[PDB]
Amino acid sequence: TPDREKALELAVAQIEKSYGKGSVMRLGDEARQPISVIPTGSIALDVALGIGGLPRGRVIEIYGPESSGKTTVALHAVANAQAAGGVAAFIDAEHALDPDYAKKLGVDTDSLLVSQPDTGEQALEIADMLIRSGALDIVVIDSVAALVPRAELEGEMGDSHVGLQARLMSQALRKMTGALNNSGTTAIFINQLRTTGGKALKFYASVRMDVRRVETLKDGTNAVGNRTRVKVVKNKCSPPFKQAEFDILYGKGISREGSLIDMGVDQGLIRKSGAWFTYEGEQLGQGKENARNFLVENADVADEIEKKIKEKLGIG
Repeated sequence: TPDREKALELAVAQIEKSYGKGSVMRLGDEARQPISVIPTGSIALDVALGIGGLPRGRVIEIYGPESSGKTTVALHAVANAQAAGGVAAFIDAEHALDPDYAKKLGVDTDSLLVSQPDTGEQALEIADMLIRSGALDIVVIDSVAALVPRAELEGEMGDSHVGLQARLMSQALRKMTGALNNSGTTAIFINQLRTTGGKALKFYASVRMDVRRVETLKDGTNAVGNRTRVKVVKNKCSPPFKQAEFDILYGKGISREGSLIDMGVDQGLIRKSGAWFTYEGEQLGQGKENARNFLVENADVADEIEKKIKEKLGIG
């Protein structure tokens, strides 16, 4: 009990020294809060991440099946990065971006940098060049799987295809990783399930986020969107394995308002009087949709609830 606590503290400090802060953690530890972070769009996810959003100057992975919300989550990071006066870049190998959708989430698409690269390496080379500017806050790569190597695209079969894309990622990441730390830019790599250089990205990433749809939500017989679930399977900035749920509405994106209520009830700041959402003596709405909508029209209290949740947990 007494002599052990000493050897353990020391052991942990040596580790923390030799390999960097967050190399070891107790899953009950509180997070050390950084100066700035990139909010994700959902307070529930931001809480689950510990530091109130995505880390800066780090590699991030967001993965899941097609149309899980990964991209939606990624674009929300992009919007918030811009909202705070940052500059954003989107390296696109899928050609699937919907800017009108992006726009409604909050993205300043007019001022969003976009490259549609010829090759996997060009994709990463370009990313690198922007990262080394120091003028970017966030860069998103859509996606890991589409980063096909020149040789494969040029028709050569000499390597066979065995490991050339994975080797490409590995190299690029090493080179890229130091660049991000100096610049303070965040690299989001989007990745699918069933990818190619994920073996490399898995270890360089400071945060890996497993995203998927849970249930379809609706008014009656018409699909408004999806309850989305994210597990932070890897986190080097705060205790990992935390998960959060939030709502994505088609054509609207993540319901900030929905996450505010869900976390409100969870934290006891919001009370239920049987389907009746209370806040500090005043009523928000009957059922979740009226609570959600009340907070839209009344963005005053929605900011107070958000502030109130953060303060109560030590976030932001």
